[PDB]
Amino acid sequence: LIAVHREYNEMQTIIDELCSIQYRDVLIKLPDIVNDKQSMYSMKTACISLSMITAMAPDIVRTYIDRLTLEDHSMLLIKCQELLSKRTTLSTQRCGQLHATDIKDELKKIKSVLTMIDQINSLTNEKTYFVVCDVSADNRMATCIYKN
Amino acid sequence: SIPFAWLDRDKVQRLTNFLSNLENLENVDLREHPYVTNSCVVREGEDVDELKTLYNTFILWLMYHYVLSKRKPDYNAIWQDITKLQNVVNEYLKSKGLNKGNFENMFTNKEKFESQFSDIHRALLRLGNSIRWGSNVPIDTPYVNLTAEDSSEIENNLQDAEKNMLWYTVYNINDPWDENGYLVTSINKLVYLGKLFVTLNQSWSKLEKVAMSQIVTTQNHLSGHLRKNENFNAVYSQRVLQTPLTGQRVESFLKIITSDYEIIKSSLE
Amino acid sequence: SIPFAWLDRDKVQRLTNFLSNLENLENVDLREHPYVTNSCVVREGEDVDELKTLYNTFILWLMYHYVLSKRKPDYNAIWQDITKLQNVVNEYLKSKGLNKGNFENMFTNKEKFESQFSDIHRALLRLGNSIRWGSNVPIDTPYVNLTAEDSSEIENNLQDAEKNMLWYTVYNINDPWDENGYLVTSINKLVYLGKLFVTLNQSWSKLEKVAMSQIVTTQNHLSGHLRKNENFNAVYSQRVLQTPLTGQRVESFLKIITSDYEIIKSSLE
Amino acid sequence: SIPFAWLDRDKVQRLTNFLSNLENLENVDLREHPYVTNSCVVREGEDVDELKTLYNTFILWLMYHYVLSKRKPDYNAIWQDITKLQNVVNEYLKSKGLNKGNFENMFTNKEKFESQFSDIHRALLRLGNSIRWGSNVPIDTPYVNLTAEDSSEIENNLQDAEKNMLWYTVYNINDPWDENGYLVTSINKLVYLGKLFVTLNQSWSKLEKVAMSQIVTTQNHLSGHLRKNENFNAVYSQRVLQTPLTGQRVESFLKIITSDYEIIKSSLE
Amino acid sequence: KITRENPTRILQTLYNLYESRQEVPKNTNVLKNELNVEDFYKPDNPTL
Amino acid sequence: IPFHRFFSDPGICGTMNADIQVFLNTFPHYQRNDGGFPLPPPLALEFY
Repeated sequence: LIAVHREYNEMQTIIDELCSIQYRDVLIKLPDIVNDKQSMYSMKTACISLSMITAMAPDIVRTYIDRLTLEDHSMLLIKCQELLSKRTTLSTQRCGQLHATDIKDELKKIKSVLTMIDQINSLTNEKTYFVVCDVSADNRMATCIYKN
Repeated sequence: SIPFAWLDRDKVQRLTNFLSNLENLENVDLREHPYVTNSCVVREGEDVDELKTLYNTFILWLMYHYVLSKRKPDYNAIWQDITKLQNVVNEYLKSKGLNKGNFENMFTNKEKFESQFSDIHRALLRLGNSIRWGSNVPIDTPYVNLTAEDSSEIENNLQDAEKNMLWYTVYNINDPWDENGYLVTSINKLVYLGKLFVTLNQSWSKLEKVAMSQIVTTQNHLSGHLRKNENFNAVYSQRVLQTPLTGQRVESFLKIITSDYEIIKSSLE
Repeated sequence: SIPFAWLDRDKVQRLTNFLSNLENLENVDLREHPYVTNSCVVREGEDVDELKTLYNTFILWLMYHYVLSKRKPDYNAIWQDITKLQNVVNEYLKSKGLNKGNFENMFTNKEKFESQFSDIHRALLRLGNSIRWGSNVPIDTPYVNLTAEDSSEIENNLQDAEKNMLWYTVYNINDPWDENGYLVTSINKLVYLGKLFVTLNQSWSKLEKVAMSQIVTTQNHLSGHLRKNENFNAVYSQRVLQTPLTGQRVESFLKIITSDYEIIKSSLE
Repeated sequence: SIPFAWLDRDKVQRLTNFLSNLENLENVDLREHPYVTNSCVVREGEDVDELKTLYNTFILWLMYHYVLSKRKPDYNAIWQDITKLQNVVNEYLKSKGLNKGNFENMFTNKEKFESQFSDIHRALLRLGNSIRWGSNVPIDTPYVNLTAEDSSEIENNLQDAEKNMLWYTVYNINDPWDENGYLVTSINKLVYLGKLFVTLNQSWSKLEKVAMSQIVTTQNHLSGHLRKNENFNAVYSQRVLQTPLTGQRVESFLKIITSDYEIIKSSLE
Repeated sequence: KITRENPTRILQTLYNLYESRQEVPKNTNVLKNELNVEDFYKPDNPTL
Repeated sequence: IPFHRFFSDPGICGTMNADIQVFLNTFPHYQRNDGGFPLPPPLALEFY
């Protein structure tokens, strides 16, 4: 995400603080430094997909919640108002198009925003391939059991 | 227009300016401004005050109730925000969590019902939960909210509204610096708006009742003084100024009493 | 500063008082005050009328268009209240409860951009909704929102605003007793404010079109009457007073003719 | 009541005017402007002039020092903001902020010399930190780093503080634009406030040392000229005017020299 | 809820709860006597 | 003065006084003669 931004004058130290991780006293530097392009892996659909989600979310939940409040849901309507107007406190001033939407447009918005999720299904979960039961001395190898 | 009586053009211009800038000046009460009444009193003493000031103060109270009824703002705009806050925050918090105060949610549903006086009764008891969430291990605190200068300025604003119902200003207590939580600031909003709404309606009904009681009293005294004469103009003035007056009636009656001022200036001796 | 020293100073004072109290007297139109045009008339009979009346009425209509463009009030203050009522009351009407008029809210915004015939259609489609809410079953009746006495008064107020768009009054529709609800009174407010806004704008465009038509007519007659002479003063007066005008060039043209007033009053034969 | 020697009412009014409005003018150095001593000299050459105006300058410098020590504003109010910046931001950057910042070195550079610190090396180290957070490597700008749109104005503010340390204003950090955020604006505020604190204290100590040096200088020239005569009023004036003074003892001595101006006006030769 | 005052104050403060729109809840005994001689023993009785 | 269990006719009280009359026009079911439509809360002490 932050490799695409320019004009941060702390960009080198902030990439360095991202690349240095530590876990049980073994450091490693994540080799995706300044975009050397050796194998950056470039992850461009992954960041694009995340930001499509975080941009198409508020207006989709807005167009759903602005409808059928007469029924006693009683929890969802209150929660969305709170969650939306805390972060996006000044909600929809200029409005872009001033509430001229198509039902087909809303259809395409929800269909797209749900395609993005089930296609970022890969970075969604991480399965446990092995559950290690014991580890040999000096941490050379370990006997595990196999799952998934 | 602007019929009043045998008063001077100076006094008619004074009453014009007063009933125009009624919404402008503060402490709107005809008892609190006695200069209107001694502008209303008639030149050359009580020999012509003894009937004409009865008629003229009758005209003052009629047009005062008229300009109140014509210039009341609509406080349902602030009760709409009361319904939004009381609905969205209170019921839904006590349903979403802490499912013991549903008896108090039935109480706040009856508070949503238009029983404001009994509703604002036990605003202490529905403030105690806001005290519990603003400060841990719940104590009793003063009834107005957490910030001290905002607490004093709320009371200053409520006294301003109680003096002048016609011109009122909301306080809009919300803050971006929030040591106090969001939901309990919404509770603070609800308490302030509920007090503002009930204060405006109490003071409005108070001055309306006072004006109508003064109108009925001046009718009784003025009919008692007009009783003795049996000329046709005098008994027609009796039958006009004897007609019953309610608040929905007073505006049509002011039109009637203009078209009868055309006679009852000359009908009075 | 202030031409026509050669008229009577009484008549110059008449024109000064007219242009100073144009925003105060009613029926703001130069056509409706023919004693202004009859006080414009030039001495020594028709022989001097035949030239100087065209220049005199020319500067009259130029000053009239100038004081209109200088003294036009702002209408975005009342359109602010229209936008506020349309946004708040309609969204809390529909999205908060019983959402049926999604397409009608689409309509209200798409028409609020720049359409007036559609504002008449919205007046229809909101009178329908007000008759739904005020008496709770749908039926149609034409042009009546509520309150026959205020309905008689609103026509008086709209005639006042149409005659004097410079000096207009907002009526404050609302009722102190609650025989019809807050939302019905808000629809009453929105219908009255929309009719008021389109009345002010169309009366303004009417006056501006009349003023420009009079100025172009006086240009044609004045150039056709000054066509005869071949003096240098005459042809310089032609080349000054022959130039075309817009609504935003009239101020510079008034400044230029004020600066060269001496050579054209010498050019008058 | 305002004790001074044989002067004119205009000179007494002008001295009282200056010592009253000592706060509002710039450049409070009584040495630097010479306009006062020409009022403090009485008249008539040197003959009736040395011994009277020496006492007069004694009273002038003494009451100048009095009104300084009475109208000094507190700088501990800005040192409280220095501790608010120093404690809450920077230590939390190095402890609760993570990533280097040796606790011992940085915390002791903060914590040592709580009172009477005039260290520029601490500011240089914090400039090295803030400049590493910023864009460019050298230390050309000791305050705002990365911009100079306010640098000449903060120079002007520190010079105006040097001129009138009795009346000082803290400038401000422009909130919408900043290169880094809360951190670099806190560091720039800490540098500017530490410089303002040490500048105002050094200017105050400079002026107080000046006033005490001038008073101790004039006591000797007063005493050597009063030493010769042997009258009792003379030797009592010698003892009163040879009482030793400190800047913390000067206020009671001003009261004493009023109550003895009752006598020592006549004691002079 | 019960409330007691002195008869001096109640004769001058009598009409307050009629000017206000407060509605007094049902007492237990008036809730009880509206039921019938057989409906009383049924568990729908809120006063068994 | 409606004070007792008996002697408390709403049809009499709301026809002397207007404040009971608007109290009964908003809550018509306290116009009943049968039970206790509410006395002033200092007077309506039913168990006592």
